[PDB]
Amino acid sequence: ATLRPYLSAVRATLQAALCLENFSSQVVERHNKPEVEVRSSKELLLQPVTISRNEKEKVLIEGSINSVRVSIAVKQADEIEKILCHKFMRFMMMRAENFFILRRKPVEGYDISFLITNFHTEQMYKHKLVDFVIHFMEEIDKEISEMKLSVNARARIVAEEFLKNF
Amino acid sequence: YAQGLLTGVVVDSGDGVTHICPVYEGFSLPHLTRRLDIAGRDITRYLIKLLLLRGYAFNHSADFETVRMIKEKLCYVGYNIEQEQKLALETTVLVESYTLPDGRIIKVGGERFEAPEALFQPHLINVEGVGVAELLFNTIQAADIDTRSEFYKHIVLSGGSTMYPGLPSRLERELKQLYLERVLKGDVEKLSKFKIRIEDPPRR
Amino acid sequence: AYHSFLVEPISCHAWNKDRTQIAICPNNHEVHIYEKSGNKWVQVHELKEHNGQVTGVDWAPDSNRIVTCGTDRNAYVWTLKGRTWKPTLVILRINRAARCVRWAPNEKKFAVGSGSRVISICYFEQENDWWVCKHIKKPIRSTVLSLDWHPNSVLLAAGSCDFKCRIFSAYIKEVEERPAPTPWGSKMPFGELMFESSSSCGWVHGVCFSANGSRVAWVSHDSTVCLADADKKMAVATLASETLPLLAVTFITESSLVAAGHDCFPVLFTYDSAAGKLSFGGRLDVPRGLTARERFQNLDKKAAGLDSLHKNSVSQISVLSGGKAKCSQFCTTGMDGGMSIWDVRSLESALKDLKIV
Amino acid sequence: MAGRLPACVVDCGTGYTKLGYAGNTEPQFIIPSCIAIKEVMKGVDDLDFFIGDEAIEKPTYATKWPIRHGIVEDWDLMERFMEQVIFKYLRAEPEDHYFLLTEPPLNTPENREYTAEIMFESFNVPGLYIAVQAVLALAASWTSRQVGERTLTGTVIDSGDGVTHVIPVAEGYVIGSCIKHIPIAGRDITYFIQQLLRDREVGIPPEQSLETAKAVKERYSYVCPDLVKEFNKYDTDGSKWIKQYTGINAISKKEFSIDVGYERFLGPEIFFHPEFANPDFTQPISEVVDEVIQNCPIDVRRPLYKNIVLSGGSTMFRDFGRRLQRDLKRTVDARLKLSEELKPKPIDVQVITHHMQRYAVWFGGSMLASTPEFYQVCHTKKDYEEIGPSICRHNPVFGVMS
Amino acid sequence: MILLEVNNRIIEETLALKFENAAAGNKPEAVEVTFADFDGVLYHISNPNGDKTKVMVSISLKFYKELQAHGADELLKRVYGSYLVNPESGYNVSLLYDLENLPASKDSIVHQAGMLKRNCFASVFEKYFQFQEEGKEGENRAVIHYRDDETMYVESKKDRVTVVFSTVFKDDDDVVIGKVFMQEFKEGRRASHTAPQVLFSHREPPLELKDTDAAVGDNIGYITFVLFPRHTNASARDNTINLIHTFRDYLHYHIKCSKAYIHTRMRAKTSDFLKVLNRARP
Amino acid sequence: ARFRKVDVDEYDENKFVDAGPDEGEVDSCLRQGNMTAALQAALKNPPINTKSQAVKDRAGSIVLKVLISFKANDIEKAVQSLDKNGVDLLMKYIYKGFESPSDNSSAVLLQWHEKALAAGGVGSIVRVLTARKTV
Amino acid sequence: PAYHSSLMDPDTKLIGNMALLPIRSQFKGPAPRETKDTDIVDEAIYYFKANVFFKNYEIKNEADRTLIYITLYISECLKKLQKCNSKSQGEKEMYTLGITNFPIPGEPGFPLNAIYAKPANKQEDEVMRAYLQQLRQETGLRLCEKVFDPSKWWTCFVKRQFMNKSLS
Ligand SMILES: Nc1ncnc2c1ncn2[C@@H]1O[C@H](COP(=O)(O)OP(=O)(O)O)[C@@H](O)[C@H]1O
Ligand SMILES: Nc1ncnc2c1ncn2[C@@H]1O[C@H](COP(=O)(O)OP(=O)(O)O)[C@@H](O)[C@H]1O
Ligand SMILES: [Ca+2]
Repeated sequence: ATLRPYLSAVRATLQAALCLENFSSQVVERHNKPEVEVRSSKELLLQPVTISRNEKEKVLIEGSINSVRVSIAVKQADEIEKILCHKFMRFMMMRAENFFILRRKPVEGYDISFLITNFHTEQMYKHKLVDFVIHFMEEIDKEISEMKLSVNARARIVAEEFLKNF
Repeated sequence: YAQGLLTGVVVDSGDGVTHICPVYEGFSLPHLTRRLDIAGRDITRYLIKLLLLRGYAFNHSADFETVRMIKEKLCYVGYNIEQEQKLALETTVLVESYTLPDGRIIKVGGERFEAPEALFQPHLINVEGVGVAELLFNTIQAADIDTRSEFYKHIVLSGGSTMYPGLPSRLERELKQLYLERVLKGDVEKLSKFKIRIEDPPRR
Repeated sequence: AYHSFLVEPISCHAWNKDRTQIAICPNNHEVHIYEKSGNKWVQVHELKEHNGQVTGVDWAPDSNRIVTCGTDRNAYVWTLKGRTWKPTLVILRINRAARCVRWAPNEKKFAVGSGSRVISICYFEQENDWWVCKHIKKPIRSTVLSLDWHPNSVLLAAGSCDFKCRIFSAYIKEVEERPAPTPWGSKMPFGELMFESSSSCGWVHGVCFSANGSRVAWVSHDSTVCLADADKKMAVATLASETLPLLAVTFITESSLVAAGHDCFPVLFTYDSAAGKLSFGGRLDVPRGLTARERFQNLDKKAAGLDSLHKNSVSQISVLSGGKAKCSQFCTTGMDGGMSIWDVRSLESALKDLKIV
Repeated sequence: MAGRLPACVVDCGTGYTKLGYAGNTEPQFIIPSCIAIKEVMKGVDDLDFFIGDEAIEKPTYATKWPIRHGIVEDWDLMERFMEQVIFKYLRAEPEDHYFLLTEPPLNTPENREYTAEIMFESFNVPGLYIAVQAVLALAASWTSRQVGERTLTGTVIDSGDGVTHVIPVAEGYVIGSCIKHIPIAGRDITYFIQQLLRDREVGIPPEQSLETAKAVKERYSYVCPDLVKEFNKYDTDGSKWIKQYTGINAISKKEFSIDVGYERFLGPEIFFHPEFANPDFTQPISEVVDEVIQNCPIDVRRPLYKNIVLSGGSTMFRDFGRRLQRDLKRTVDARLKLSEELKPKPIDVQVITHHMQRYAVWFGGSMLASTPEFYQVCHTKKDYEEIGPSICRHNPVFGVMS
Repeated sequence: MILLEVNNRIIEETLALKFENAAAGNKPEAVEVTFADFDGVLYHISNPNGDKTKVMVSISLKFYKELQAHGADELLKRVYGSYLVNPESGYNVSLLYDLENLPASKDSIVHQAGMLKRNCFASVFEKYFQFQEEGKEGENRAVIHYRDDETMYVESKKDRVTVVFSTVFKDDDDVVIGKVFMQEFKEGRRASHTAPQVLFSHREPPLELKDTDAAVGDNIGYITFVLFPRHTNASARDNTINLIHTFRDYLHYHIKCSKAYIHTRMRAKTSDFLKVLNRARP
Repeated sequence: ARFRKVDVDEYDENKFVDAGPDEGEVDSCLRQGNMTAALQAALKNPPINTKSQAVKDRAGSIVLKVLISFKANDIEKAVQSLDKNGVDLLMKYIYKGFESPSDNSSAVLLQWHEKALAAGGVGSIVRVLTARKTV
Repeated sequence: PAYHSSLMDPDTKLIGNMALLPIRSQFKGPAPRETKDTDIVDEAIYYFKANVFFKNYEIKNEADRTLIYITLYISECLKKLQKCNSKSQGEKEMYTLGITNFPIPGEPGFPLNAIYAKPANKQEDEVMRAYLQQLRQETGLRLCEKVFDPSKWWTCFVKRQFMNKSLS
């Protein structure tokens, strides 16, 4: 009941933030850096905003003239979900070079972070990135649940196989 | 001469050596002139070691040229190393693809700014002494306390190893730092009056 | 009428006097010149000199000279010698990337906005035989994103990342005559700040001077379009949009502006001089015709999900004919690599509700 | 940790996987690098699989080969494969044993991370080292009586079943930009012997033509010095050169007998005369090696000629090395002839052969993993956890200097 | 493979090859092999005094003395008889096969040799099963340190025999996965009402051991198996032992294969995500 | 190396450099049950200029108090009774609210976002990100 | 590499660019008289089993062309000599197939026309046609006192074509 309203607020905020352009560095001769990362020019940074579904689930969106950082607090109901989520996010971050919009590490306080730059919005349809982020949030919850059901299902079969042989 | 200069300091770095040649309204000053045993070949050599710790083992003789070409195309000077490291460890924006001669493609990231840092931190490649900036600084401070300001606002880069994007900016920041600590003893108050414009000619 | 020159961005463009050739930068260190042959486009020139991305291109109509600036800190003036364009280096004396460049109406000088938080006004000297420049510095605090000359070739508008739209005098008494008074002011010595917007919001992506120069318009990242009226004591009309930030704007009459941006489509704005109010005139790119051929083609068939011509942000707009007093056709180029030609009368026909001026 | 338990050594090749514990001279298991599965997994379907021989003929399972050209192509399958390598065959508690795995030169750095992700995060091993096959083959030649000084600078001639590689190595590090592959190897020698048998012998069940070929090859083949003189031997005294090969027909379960002759030396000959079997390749292996060594740095193209090493089943052929050394020396000498004519010091060409060649890579690995040095260069669970899988991108070479 | 195998393949295959060659009449090849098994077990197969006609198989367990105090020596002797000789220095039990004097059916000995480890563990269980079957209560429990930091406690009561395992989860997250498996063992009677009862205690040991120097901590877990006469009698004894002595390793093995399964899920999902991303390109 | 520790950029001479609603007036409206009224009052004289975070967190709470006190089905009408500047300020407050999730306050705040978005468009959100002086 | 002939001499005569090599024969033909114990026909037979596998053959002497022809012919004889049930029968096949007129340099059907110079006039055409015939005779006559056992080790090559060329 609170899912759709949450994702809708996040999607709209992402459209507002993903309005980037190429920006040569102002501080370093012939450099080109994601301003939201280096933050060496305050006027190039936008106001950080947060969209929260509850005390646990939320999304932090940090914009700047040429890049946006997106951090997500994934839902983790119990311990098995917590460790599965951590292993899954770690798994994807290790492959960040292939998943080119992912940060190698989340922003402190979040489980996974994206760094979308102007080069990305230049090479991909920005409305499709927004779609991807929303799609991502929904799909990780689903995968985590399936993983949870799997570990439980295999555990039952493993306990029986051993017990039934005595 | 080109810039219409008679007096200033030329920082020159080529494939074999780095010299800091001060010049006053006419000719050089062999007494102030200094040398840095770190240049083009050295950076290229260091890149080779860095790429090795990355899983790409290039032979020092067989591939020297290839790694040199990678250096010229992807390497640059870091302005704030602490900030560059964070970009390398936390993101992938620094990663660029580079096709080797045999067709294989490799990925180069943090090493892009790490190899040239040798110019500012010789120890990185087991060389003694201070870095190019600190050396430049000392050379100027060890000169006529009347012609100093003239020098500072007239530093000119020359040579292939001085084309690294960000170099001019790094020098300036480093000098400003050296001044704030060794000439103003922490007096940030009067740093704003310090003039340093390192000329970066479009014909280096 | 849309045409795709490539799939990556068209960083910036410029058309010649006849609108017979368009110069574009394909997210490159180069500038490609396209000429139309019949109904097709053909690349005729390839200007390669810049060592970084090209961020601005302007074409001086009568002298036929193209000027370019790029992230490599350089600027080049190109002259057509027979069949090839030859570049001449212009030392801008900046230490950061150039961002925009515009020739003055009198083609005697061009301005470059850069990341050095300054504007370089360049002119040529027939004594030392090369280009020089003076810097307009104060009170610019950040990167200069856009420029537009006043019709007198002296007053100059600038939009910066310090959220301000400004008008300066770029008077160079070595190539032009003392300028005539204007409602913007009587004193126009070099570098004089004539007007400065009041606000600490949004980078000013684009600025445009009306045909007679008594009005200046600019679009900011906070999704607002503004217009300063020199005839009304420089009063400023402001209009906050319900959509994404505009990146380019231009007058199509003394009271009408057309803008485009991150929404990916041109929109119309009108100014009520008596009320001093800006109003949203509507979308101009809307997805059965008046002619036989049209009715045929426009008929639907059986059977990037965007309902706009451009598939990504429109970053530049220019008047193709009719000038800024009564524009009849205008051009848009954007991050999608497309270039669109819009006809003002057609838009008026297909949009009975449209009300210009 | 260098303790009471020896490290595990796993060498995963394209056809066979050699596994066992460090210190032993032969692998404890030599099994086909294949895994047989059933074909949305739920419960424990992921565990219903077999590997090696148990996986080749399984009636209700599909046989997969996770490795192509020496590189892992299906990580899900490789990971499961390892589960049995550890818990079924080696019977090693993975948390108590350091592991040494192998990789072909050219294997990507990413692949090393993927390998480490598996060993540290699935099996929680305390230490991991990924050695490149060629280097281990060099280390393996240290067993030969021909060498008196340990060195990791040499030319490795690796020939398995697919392609033969000429790998130049300098101080423990393969000179990747100078590797050369040869379109001739095990499968090319088998297919050839197949034809030779067809054009002469009768009785071989057409369904077991390849089997018979591969069999005769590794049971009777070898390299001769001169083809005519050889053909002159089999003809003048054919009673002391022609061998017999009896085999079992599949359907009839009957032993058929054919003659083995000219193919014995003609098979291996294609290495030196590729044109015999490949319409597109005609460079004698002796020429390719010479070419490769000539492309390498001048200062190393002599230590290379002096330390040519062999690895792989296709080098088992009696006199393979002797013939290789002879030919290569005739080439290198012929060249230095035109220089004196058109006085460079003679070039010492040496090809090393030893008893541990079939499993040279695993052998070298086993010998190196049973030394204190190995424990120093291995990356620990702790380093993996504090620095990340990127530390496994580089594996310091060791075993020479000291 | 769900259940872990009980026998050691390296032993069986090594002896088989040697027996096959000794029967064929070939000159004996020298044999020298060092290998391991779960729980710190080290083996050695070799030619004592270089005599290739003799093949010795030796096992080393750091905790052998503890098993010895519970009938290990006597049991090994009943099973191996004259194949059991003085233990090779560095090992606790040695089997000696004379390639010149082999039995007609070399099958049962190859099989029994393969179970050297299992037979070393056998007595401690048999001893306590017997106690239960003779109503001998009050007997001090057996304490077997089968790993440097793990312990197994065996105890006989009036109607049941309990086996307790104090295991360690080096991987912090492996505790969470382990609990999921333990929960299923705990409710196991719901699928086999006759099967052993299984309890599990996270950081603390069962209360009966709270007064001993038993281990306590976040990565420690205690598992208790309650075996009944139907599992400890003379008819089920062997099967029950083959199962119970593998449990500890069975738990950890499945925890790891479970993590491998999740990896395949992560590859498929990460793979799908990359397609969508790439699909956003013009 | 000690000389590189200081951020000289902090003193560069080219670096850029940029009282609340009536608590009672709002409570008065809330207590009387005049929601829309409470909102319009709460969206008055925002602490856009004070540099104090305490004063700002105050105006934020008064606003949040009103939004939370609303009935889901009455949010639309209220939002529609505001002018454009109002909706922008509202949006800025809805976002401020997301930073303090409490007893399901975010469930309703998402309802406010939904309606605020429908009135001011994505343009209103852009102005939350663009604000240099904000609530 | 392949096996070449060593019979080339400063005085050896040529017919086209083929070496008019001496052959210890009785059959009629322009072949010189050989006094030694071995001639080009011997070499061809000796090196056949080896040479037949090569696909590339460098031509070093006009003698090699002569060696190449005999080599290509030996294969031909094997075609016939295969389906024969008596040495004497084959002796007649070598005679019959020896007289048969195979193509020669310059004509279509003769492989390697880019290597072998064709007869410059009518005399050479007749002399070359004769030298070739004489070679096909002696060669086929020596190939029988070999292939037969008082042999599949000669029949196996029947499917192999030297340089992937054929006289047929
Ligand atoms: N774009 C570049 N960035 C960094 N280094 C470069 C670049 N281009 C060339 N170099 C390096 O500069 C050196 C050559 O400069 P040069 O002044 O010609 O050397 P030298 O003065 O000793 O003859 C070489 O090390 C070359 O790799
Ligand atoms: N003794 C031998 N002599 C010649 N070839 C052999 C011999 N033993 C094995 N071979 C060949 O070596 C090749 C091994 O190929 P492959 O299956 O890839 O083994 P691996 O993966 O261990 O390298 C095959 O062509 C096999 O027939
Ligand atoms: Ca191998």
